[PDB]
Amino acid sequence: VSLDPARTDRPYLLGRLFAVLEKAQEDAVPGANATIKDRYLASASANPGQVFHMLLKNASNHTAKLRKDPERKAIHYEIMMQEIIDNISDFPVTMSSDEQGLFMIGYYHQRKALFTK
Amino acid sequence: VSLDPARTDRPYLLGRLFAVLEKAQEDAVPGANATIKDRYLASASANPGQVFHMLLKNASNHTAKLRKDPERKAIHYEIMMQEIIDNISDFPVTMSSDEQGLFMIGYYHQRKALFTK
Amino acid sequence: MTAIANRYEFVLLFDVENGNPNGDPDAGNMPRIDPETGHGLVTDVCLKRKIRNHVALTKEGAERFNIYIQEKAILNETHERAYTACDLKPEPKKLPKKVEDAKRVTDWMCTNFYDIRTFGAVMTTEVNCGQVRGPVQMAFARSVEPVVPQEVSITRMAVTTKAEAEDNRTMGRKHIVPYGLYVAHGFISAPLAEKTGFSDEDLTLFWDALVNMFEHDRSAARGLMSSRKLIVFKHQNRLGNAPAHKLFDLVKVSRAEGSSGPARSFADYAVTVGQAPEGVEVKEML
Amino acid sequence: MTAIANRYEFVLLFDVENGNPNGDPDAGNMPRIDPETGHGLVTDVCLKRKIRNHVALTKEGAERFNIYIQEKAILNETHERAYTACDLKPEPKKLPKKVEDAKRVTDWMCTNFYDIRTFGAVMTTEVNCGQVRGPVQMAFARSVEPVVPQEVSITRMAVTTKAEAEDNRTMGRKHIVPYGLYVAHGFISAPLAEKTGFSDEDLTLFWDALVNMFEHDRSAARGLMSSRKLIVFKHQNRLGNAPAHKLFDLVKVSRAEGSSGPARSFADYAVTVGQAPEGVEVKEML
Amino acid sequence: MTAIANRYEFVLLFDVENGNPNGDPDAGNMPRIDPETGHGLVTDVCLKRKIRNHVALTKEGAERFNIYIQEKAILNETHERAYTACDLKPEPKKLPKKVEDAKRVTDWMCTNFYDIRTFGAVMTTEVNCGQVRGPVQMAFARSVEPVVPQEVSITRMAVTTKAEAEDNRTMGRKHIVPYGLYVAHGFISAPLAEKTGFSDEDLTLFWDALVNMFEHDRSAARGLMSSRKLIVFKHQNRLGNAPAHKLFDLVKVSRAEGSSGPARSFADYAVTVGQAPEGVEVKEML
Repeated sequence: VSLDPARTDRPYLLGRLFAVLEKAQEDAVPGANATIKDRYLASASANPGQVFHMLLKNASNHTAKLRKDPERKAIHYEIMMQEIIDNISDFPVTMSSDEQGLFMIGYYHQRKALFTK
Repeated sequence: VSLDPARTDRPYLLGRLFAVLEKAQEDAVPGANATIKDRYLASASANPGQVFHMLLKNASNHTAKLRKDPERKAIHYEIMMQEIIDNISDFPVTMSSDEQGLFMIGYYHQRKALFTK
Repeated sequence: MTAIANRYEFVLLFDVENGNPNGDPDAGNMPRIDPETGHGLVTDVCLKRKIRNHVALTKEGAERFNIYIQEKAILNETHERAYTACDLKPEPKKLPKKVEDAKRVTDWMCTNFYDIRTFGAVMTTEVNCGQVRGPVQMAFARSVEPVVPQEVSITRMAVTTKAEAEDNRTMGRKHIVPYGLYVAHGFISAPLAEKTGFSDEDLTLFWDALVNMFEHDRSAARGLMSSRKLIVFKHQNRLGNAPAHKLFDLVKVSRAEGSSGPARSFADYAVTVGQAPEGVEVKEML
Repeated sequence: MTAIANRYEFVLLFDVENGNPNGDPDAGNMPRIDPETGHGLVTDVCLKRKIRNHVALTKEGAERFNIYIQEKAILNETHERAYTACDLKPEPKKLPKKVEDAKRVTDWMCTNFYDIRTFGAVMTTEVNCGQVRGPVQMAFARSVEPVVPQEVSITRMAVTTKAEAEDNRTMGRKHIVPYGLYVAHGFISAPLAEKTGFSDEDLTLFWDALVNMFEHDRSAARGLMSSRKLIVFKHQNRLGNAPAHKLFDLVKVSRAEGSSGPARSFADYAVTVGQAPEGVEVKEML
Repeated sequence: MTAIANRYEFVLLFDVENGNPNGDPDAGNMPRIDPETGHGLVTDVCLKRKIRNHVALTKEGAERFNIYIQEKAILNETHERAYTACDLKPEPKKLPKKVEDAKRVTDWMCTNFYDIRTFGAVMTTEVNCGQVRGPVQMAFARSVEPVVPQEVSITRMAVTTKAEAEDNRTMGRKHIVPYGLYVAHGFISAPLAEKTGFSDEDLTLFWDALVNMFEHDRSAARGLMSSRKLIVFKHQNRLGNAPAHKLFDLVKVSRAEGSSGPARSFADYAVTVGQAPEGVEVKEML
């Protein structure tokens, strides 16, 4: 059992989206004392609608800067983010605790995948 | 060693996860009047679906605290949690009595492993 | 003794906000939960204690409305009062050998103390007054949905005797249920009311106590608790004409259209009461 | 001193701007939040501490207005003070055997300590002085909308101690709530006031403390905290005329017209107070 | 040290042009912003550092105006100076066993160091000296309307070290706010000044520092940074005659008439100050 790229469960998709956003932020701005995980892991699961808007806004600049320099993963990050957002019908205003556990599972599964290679 | 990292029984893996979170908390806040086991063992086994996400937020905070200084292991615990959750597809809504017994066995097995020199 | 003439069932709905409805003596003080589903539990003794407190507050020890359990009272001393009121000498462990005398002491206990008359009591001790079963019974109150108790760390800026340091100086602890809606079932037995004398004014006072239990229970650890609904089923005859479980099933509690996220107010639930059977009357205006 | 004669319920609205209203000892020092819904929390203990501080600041420790829970105070010393004032001898861990003496010792410190008279206290230490419930109780304050606390990383221009790498930079962190409007509920009971002697003078002082609670606890972490509304419901009866939850529901907080983004000022909300029931009087202290 | 005898509140208006008023350590040294709304932020710590620098520049280490937090300083060695000046022996971790000795140490620290006397300090290190509450407090400065921090890439003509990849005209970057008007709130409490000795000469020096804060802070990272308005509210008595938030609301900032585009100078804003309550005096230092 590992990351399932076809689970299409909204909390799971949101967790994967959070993981990829964290990876993109780490790549774009290294050396941060508090990663976006430390800053918004709780808020993202509790209120996906309010914060994922802000995080996605910022992430556009983050992949933009990576594209500027001559390294490329950030096209992969942009494609992944777009796919997950398409699989998500709409961002919930609030999520129940079990949905948040599923969010955490999805986040960790996506984290494991990006670690490889 | 008696811990079986290749077992992958969901109650066993959840027990291991609980043990590693307890270790992370006790490392981040030495001298705390109560371990996370004392605080959340009842709720964790009674309703795993709705509380493990909270435990994971707390463990993320503890690992972030650990990461700030050379006493940092934080990578070790983060890797353990990412590995264990990799084998979980979903949190149980409830656990049977024998399932909870296996949960306790896994917790105690994992705890001893982290005590090794 | 003009005891009640009808059988009753009732359902009580009450909730808590950021409070501890009932602490667990052997689990620190964590709110009681179902150890396999996470639903909250409140013991019947807790609700009965609140009813006793309400009766004591509202009657102020009037005649025939004393509280037997009271607080730090010695029960054998109260048994001796009954024995002296009947002009009898208590044996070391035994009831009066004459059955009429044995009933006189128990009748005195029932007629003097409201809570004995209502909930019954076990008085078999060194001063034996017999036992009473109690017309009114309540079952454990169970939360509609699982609860997640949270420990809250508290610090105190004062020390008790001499600080170890002489940095922090104290680290307290609070337990709260962020929110929970509890359902309590109860029964009233006319046959037993006839034994104890539980009358209609007692029943009215009991309904009042249920409606106003928590209004005078405020404390630091209680949070905000209140009574929301009180459905009363009044059977048309002494022995009743409908099973209790069938009547309890007429009260449906379900998550409302605001089902998003965890519940945090009574408005997150919808409560509906169905039609009562033929020989049963349902009064819900409480 | 004569106790109050009416039952009170009150609602307090206060907000914080770019500050930590109440730190969490467990979660590092992040402001307390509801882990499931993200709403901010402030323990009743924090607000009671601020009331204690305001009373101490304004009354200057005058007679009958001392604060029992005080910084670096040894509580057993105060218990011994009470015992000596009543000229009893404190048996270790035990109250005086005669109930009159116990009532005297409890009443002494219920009389000359404002916060014991108001919020009660637990004094069953090695020098036992009993316990008090206190007429005034407050529940956890809860933000009306979710709060997204921001961690702020800061640098220090100096090093605490000499070391190989330490004259050198160091890293710190601050936690702030960018903005949050909190609602606090409270109750005052006439019976417990009669038990403790909490009088109308104490009640006016309590209202003053609530209105001016935050004006004197400014610090580098608190940011700007302010009291915005204070609605008090006064019942004509000693025991009340309406449920507490019904009165609290009269105060409604909602986003104003044209407020779209996350709230960042009190102008983003509209607060309206409904019509109180017949036997209840509603006043806006602020 | 005769402390001040009035309560004060002030609002400071300062703006930055093509500069980085305060970099964010976490966000790659970009200017701090409120991520949800885009308004710029400047920590109170930054302004306090600027005031400390101005004090050090103007007084040059006078006997009463030393700065406790300095770039080249070890804080434990400074605490040891306080202990020596009080001929006490610093025990490994705790304050002097006698309260008078601890007060002497803390008073020495407050007396000699201006910044401890003004903003307070946390000196509970290995050489413990206690703590101070900082009679003067400031909140985070927040821009009037959202800022758009730019990133400008720059090239270095030289190469820091010999590299085989050489030519290596390395690419650097600066972060810039095209323009931003910031509003900072602050408080001064007489009760804490009494505990610390913050006097009127200190208050005049503080006003001078606020007025001339940025004139000696020029550097490559920062642009043209200047203070524009300084409104001071003096209360007639030791405590408040009005809430702080009411006074702050008297200062209103809005776009000047006919200014349609994004703000790029202080002329694009209009600042108006209302009439303060009868018990509060308004002074405009700038």
